[PDB]
Amino acid sequence: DRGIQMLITTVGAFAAFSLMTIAVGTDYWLYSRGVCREEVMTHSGLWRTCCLEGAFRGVCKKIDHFPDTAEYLLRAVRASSVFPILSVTLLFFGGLCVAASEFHRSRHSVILSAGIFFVSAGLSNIIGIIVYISANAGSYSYGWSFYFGAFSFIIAEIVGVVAVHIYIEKHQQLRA
Amino acid sequence: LDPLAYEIWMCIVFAYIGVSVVLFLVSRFSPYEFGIFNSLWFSLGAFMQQGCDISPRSLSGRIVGGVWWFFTLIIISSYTANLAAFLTVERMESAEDLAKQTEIAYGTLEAGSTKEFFRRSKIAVFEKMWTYMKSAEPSVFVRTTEEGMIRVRKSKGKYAYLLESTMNEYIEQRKPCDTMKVGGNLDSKGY
Amino acid sequence: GIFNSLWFSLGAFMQQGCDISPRSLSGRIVGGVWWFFTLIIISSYTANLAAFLTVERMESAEDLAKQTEIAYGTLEAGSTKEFFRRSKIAVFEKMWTYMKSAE
Amino acid sequence: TVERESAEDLAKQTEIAYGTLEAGSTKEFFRRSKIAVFEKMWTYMKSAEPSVFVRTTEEGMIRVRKSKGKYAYLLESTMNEYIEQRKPCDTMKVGGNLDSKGY
Amino acid sequence: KNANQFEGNDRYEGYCVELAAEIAKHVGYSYRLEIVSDGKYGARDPDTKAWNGMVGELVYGRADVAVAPLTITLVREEVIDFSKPFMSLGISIMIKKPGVFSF
Amino acid sequence: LSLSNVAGVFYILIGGLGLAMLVALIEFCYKSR
Repeated sequence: DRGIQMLITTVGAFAAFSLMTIAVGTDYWLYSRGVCREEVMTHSGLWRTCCLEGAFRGVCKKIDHFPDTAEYLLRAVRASSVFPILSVTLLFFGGLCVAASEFHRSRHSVILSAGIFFVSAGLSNIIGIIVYISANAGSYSYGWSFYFGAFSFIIAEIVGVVAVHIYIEKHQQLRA
Repeated sequence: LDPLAYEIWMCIVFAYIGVSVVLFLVSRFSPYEFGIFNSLWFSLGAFMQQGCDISPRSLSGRIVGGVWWFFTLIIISSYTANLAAFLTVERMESAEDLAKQTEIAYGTLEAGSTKEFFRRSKIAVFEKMWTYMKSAEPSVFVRTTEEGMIRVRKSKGKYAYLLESTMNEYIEQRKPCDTMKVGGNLDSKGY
Repeated sequence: GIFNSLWFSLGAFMQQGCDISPRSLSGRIVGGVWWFFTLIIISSYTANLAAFLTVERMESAEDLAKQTEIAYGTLEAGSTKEFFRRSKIAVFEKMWTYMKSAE
Repeated sequence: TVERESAEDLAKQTEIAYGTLEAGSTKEFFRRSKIAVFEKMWTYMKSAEPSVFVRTTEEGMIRVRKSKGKYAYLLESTMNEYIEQRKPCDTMKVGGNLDSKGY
Repeated sequence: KNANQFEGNDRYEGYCVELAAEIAKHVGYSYRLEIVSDGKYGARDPDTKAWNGMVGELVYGRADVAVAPLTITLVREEVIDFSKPFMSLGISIMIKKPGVFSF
Repeated sequence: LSLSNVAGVFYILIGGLGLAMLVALIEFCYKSR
């Protein structure tokens, strides 16, 4: 099933990169009771918050992250969203390693790096989730963008597991 | 599930998947059977503190098991501690009680002897009650006793109606008798 | 077998470990939910006992006075009733206002 | 669980310092009081260090706002209500009124 | 706000400003709003027996009326005259209404 | 209990997973030479 195993990896690699990169770009992470400029239902993403109903519907503003090292470092990380963006770059490199694996069969270690890239990408996304939730607290519900990011974590880990499985199968048949 | 917030439960599953994959990854391409399926079983057993038939043997594998054990120990103790706090606070009233709090709104009948009693009162508790009642919005007052009875019944225990003891006793006996007179009488008078 | 399944399940509920563990996907699902059932029930047993043993460990009822269903009365037409009626002390005035109106 | 209203709450604790305005009716009310709670409060306020008293209502308002909830200001209900309404309105009136009077 | 643009008795605003205007209209008199110099409401130092603030200004003759939030007190009623209260109030308490690794 | 209360134990767990992955790469290169 080597053909379908690589097909699962390349399809999953694109979906993991696609699902997470939409979460960063869109502005529907949290549905909170906020204000855009009176208080109005608003939908806030990682960078901009916009009203959901009323006269000022569609008027978005940049999220102001800043209003003592313990809490300064927490909001500094959340301000630039280092972890959610970092996992996007790791997912991007992992996809390149998977695609380049088929374009160069000389070294089998390239697909191993794709598994490590995707496994590391998932870990960076959990930190982005924990940092975002923790900084948000300092009535609400999470929108599709937040669930888009969480679904990108499951896909990235499963592709990472399968990518290592291909490398293990490739090396085991050579040695045995 | 209340002892832990819904976000904590989501991240526990996310951490569970991450630990299982990382333990499987560092156990396979290492010198010296932790497959993907076996890693999920061992990680599940560690979180429930039930133990398994295998333990990691490499230093890289043992670090993953070591931290995952620490995460499990803090979380399980947090669930037991918060549940105990949640149960013990639940285990742990009258006019003054009604005046001190603000979660329950209390009103009277409009153009009635009770409203006049509260308006012209000089007792600290009743003066405080009147100062609250005059400003309350929406109006805590009603146009009829039936209106006050329906308001207490449909406010789901968020509305306390101040009425005469005779009507109160009569109502508390009427079906569905989902109302209750609380405390004594604020004063004494007659028709 | 049937006997080892009873021994494994009892061990899992007592959090005392086991000599063997399931190796199939079907067996591990049964072990998984039974493990989760054990964790919630025992945590519930420990958390509720605490409360009982806490809520309990935790002129008083005559400080504010009774404060509580601990209704307190006097003899009718006695010096004590008259003492409470004509009192001007905060506690005693509170007690009298309660005693005269209580039914 | 220990991490789960009245005049006594202030008199009874000593972690929060509570003061009044200097040369004001409130200070004079507390000085010449004969009520047990108010006499206890006055004895504490007269011998408190640093001086709990303030020179102006604005001074007490900023003291409560910049004492991070370690200062309880005793002032007239009208000023208290007005302050609790105006922004940043991070102050709140607690309990009822200690007495009744007028301007 | 921006009082420099305004001059004379109309330099100020506030409840007691309009109340002084309405009282002046009803009584039929002209008046100059002088702020008390001490910045104190009023009290007599028990040692010197001297009244300071608005009550001192009224007793010594330097002022003819006080339209400030001046509380009606027994000690002041013995040295100055008060009208019926124009506002009710009481002494009140105000209050100035989880780190990482905390486990 | 909110996530802000036990956010610290999550950082240590992710930090440990990152360190464990780094150790394996160190061990792999040492054992592959």
